[PDB]
Amino acid sequence: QLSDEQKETILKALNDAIEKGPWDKSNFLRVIGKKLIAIRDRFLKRIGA
Amino acid sequence: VTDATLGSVYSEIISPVKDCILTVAKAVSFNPGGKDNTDAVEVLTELNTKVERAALNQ
Repeated sequence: QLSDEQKETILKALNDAIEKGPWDKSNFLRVIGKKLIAIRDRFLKRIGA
Repeated sequence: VTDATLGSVYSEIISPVKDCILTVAKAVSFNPGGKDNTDAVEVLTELNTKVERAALNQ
């Protein structure tokens, strides 16, 4: 369904957001950043299958 | 599980990111005039828009 071009563009978007977001600015924001990481990790598991 | 698909992207990325945006927006409505939550809304919005675009192939 997904092409290598799409997988490769969605992964960076996620990593970029995880990297640049204000996820260390507060306890609340850390939880949100963690969810983003779980979303990023969930996606990797799939394209890795 | 299986490889990623459009349905997969929507249900496991786009939809959960939307939940994060709504949660952050809710935080903004409580307190207060902070620059951090605002930035999170922008970053998350850009993320979904980028993924939403990719999922549309263009």
